Amino acid sequence: GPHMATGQDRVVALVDMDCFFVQVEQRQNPHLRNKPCAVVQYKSWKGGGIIAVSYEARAFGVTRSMWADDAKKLCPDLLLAQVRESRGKANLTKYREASVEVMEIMSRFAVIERASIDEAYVDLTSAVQERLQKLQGQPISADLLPSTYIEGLPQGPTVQKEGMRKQGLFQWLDSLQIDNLTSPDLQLTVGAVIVEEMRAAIERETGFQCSAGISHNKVLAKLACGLNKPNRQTLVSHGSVPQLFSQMPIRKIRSLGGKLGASVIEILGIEYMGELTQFTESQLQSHFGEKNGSWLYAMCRGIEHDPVKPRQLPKTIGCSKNFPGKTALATREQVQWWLLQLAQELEERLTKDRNDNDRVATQLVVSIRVQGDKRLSSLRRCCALTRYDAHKMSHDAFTVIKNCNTSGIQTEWSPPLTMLFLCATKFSAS
DNA sequence: ATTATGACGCT
DNA sequence: AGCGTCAT
Ligand SMILES: Nc1ncnc2c1ncn2[C@H]1C[C@H](O)[C@@H](COP(=O)(O)OP(=O)(O)OP(=O)(O)O)O1
Ligand SMILES: [Ca+2]
Ligand code: NA
Repeated sequence: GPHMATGQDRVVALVDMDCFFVQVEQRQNPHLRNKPCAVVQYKSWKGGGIIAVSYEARAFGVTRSMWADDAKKLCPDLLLAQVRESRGKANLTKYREASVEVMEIMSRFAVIERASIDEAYVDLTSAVQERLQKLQGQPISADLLPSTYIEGLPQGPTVQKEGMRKQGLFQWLDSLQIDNLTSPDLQLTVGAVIVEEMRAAIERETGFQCSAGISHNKVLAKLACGLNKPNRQTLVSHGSVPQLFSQMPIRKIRSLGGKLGASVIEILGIEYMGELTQFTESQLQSHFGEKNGSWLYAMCRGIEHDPVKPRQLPKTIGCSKNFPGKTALATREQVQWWLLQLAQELEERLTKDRNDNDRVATQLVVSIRVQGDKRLSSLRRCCALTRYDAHKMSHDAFTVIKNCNTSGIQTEWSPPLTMLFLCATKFSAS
């Protein structure tokens, strides 16, 4: 009853760029705009691997992970942009730099949590309170929400997409209590008005379009964001949760896409998020552990407490390369040359990072994969990172891995290595 | 022969 | 510390 928390204490948004690497390439090369197009890395092996796909190309069935030669079978006029290659490896600098452009804009509106190269969570609780004071009980016009969907509406007693959207928006606004400054639904709505403003500023200042979700926590905001992509934003209210979750496959909720979600399904014999409500908190803790159990019990009711962490910069800076099949590194000289290639890219990114962000990394993590292991990483060792110098870092990386060499011969490397990875971590202010 | 990242939980 | 999970 009156003591039952409803998880309506915050307004949180998740903003995610549409087909991000594709938009970066389309901005740069206008010939790619408004066309079926994809971004690919490498090219020699089956035309390159696809990492991003424009919405026009998705209509033909083109997807991430697909080889470009295969994508062309579905979409013969597919256009391609290639990721930059430097020092013999893919270099993602252009996209990291485009990401900073977007993140700096978002940061004008509120504190953000950088969730990936093209996604940030925003805690808007404070900004909403403020805007509510300016409004002074004044109603919110649909004109302030020109790209917003209200999940679950319209409902109750036109056949076009935009007409539906407006009908739902109208029902939502018609029902709002604008007189109550602490109404969660009102707070969400003001949140959405602010996100429209953030999304317009992003598009104006960078050319990039995005989608967004607005709800009371990160998981719902993330789920909401995906409901109406591209170039749209979706509000998911606390009230919309029972119907939304009633047919929502468990794997769709962030963190349940893998083995834990599979076990929730198998152990409990259910399919949808809403079905979770029938288990006690202790039942769920008994199957999935204390932390997961509590999290599930609240989450299936639309409640989650994970904070938007104040962090705009990545916590680690890493460089990795696979050496598949026949290309696996089998000689000491090969291993040393590639460690250097990786180490040079890392030095370049670290030096830039130190000048930009007033910090220095203090630990170097080195990770390899050996031919045969099903696991992505086979071994991980750390050493001190005391100077930003590529030759030193590559020398140290070798030292910590060289005893992995099974070969009795000095010059040979066995088993051959199928992945090398260098990562700078443990930053300190400077 | 997906590849290149990046955050966080467990012991 | 080193490994695993989950994500983009
Ligand atoms: N598995 C991956 N391997 C390499 N790069 C990836 C991978 N997944 C995503 N990326 C890169 C390319 C994407 O443009 C960018 C953002 O990813 P993501 O948000 O999942 O898709 P997207 O932005 O391309 O399309 P969407 O409009 O569906 O969000 O990160
Ligand atoms: Ca995206
Ligand atoms: Na994303």
